[PDB]
Amino acid sequence: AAEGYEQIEVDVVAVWKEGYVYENRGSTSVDQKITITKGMKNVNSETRTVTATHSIGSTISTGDAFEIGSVEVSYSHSHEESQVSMTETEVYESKVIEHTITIPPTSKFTRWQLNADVGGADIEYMYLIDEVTPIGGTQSIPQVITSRAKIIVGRQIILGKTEIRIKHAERKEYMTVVSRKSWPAATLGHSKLFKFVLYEDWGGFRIKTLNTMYSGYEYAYSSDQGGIYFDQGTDNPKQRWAINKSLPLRHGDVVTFMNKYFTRSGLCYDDGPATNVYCLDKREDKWILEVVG
Ligand SMILES: CCCCCCCCCCCCCCCCCC(=O)N[C@@H](COP(=O)(O)OCC[N+](C)(C)C)[C@H](C)O
Repeated sequence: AAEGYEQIEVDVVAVWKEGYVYENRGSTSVDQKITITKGMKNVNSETRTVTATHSIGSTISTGDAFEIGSVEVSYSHSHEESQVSMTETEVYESKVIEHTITIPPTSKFTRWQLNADVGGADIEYMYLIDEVTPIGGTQSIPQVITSRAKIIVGRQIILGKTEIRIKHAERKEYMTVVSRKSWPAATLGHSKLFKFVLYEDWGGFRIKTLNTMYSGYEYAYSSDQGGIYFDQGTDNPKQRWAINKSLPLRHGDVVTFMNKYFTRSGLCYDDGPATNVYCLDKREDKWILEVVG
């Protein structure tokens, strides 16, 4: 939808449910109260980005960040095929609806409830249909023909090609390359000139800097003392990292880089003497990946 994002339509799991049913076996109308809440359960409000609980085809894997642009369902009721679309402002809103009803004599009122599981997100009462039929008379069961959703996610980071920036989530600072002990060393900064390229091989992920002052020494790695420097490409697991998120990596992803040799140590911030980007034991700081325009 926005600069650096892509909208993808995808098939979603939608289901009807008898939301409310009142069987008026007696003569004259009887009144009861009923209230519903149309919208997504446990909406963050501070953000519309939803992390996945379960998959959505091949596009969305678990733990992936997406945004629901819309949800579209096609339903067949009483031999009458129609369809309803739910805009983005409707899914992330908690719309509360309340009202009493007077059911006709010797009749069964039915309010069918439609819900959606768009990658974990439980959109309750997407739609409803108030069907009323006499007691005994076979009512129509609404079926789902095609349930789909339009989701926004972030441009795909093509490994070994797309140039990105690796920002600290908490400090909102970019990871830069400075000199430390005559070697390229990682440290936080505000400069948006420090770009990187992510690779992946048998040994894990690699972080190739494009801004090394010592040419050739360009792959981020953890030393034995814990600090982060850049070295020439080798099969050394100290320059290999493990990302918590599943592939593919997209723009705006929030990830944690865990070293492959120092399996319990992860890429983090630590007020050091010369630099502040380290790879320390029992530490798993979050970093934001973002594509350059
Ligand atoms: C003239 C003489 C008159 C006397 C003659 C005798 C006739 C009497 C018989 C009348 C009985 C009618 C049947 C009773 C109505 C049942 C109501 C019902 O089934 N519906 C439920 C539907 O669940 P929810 O809407 O809560 O979904 C909640 C969904 N969540 C998971 C999001 C929370 C609700 C609670 O109400």
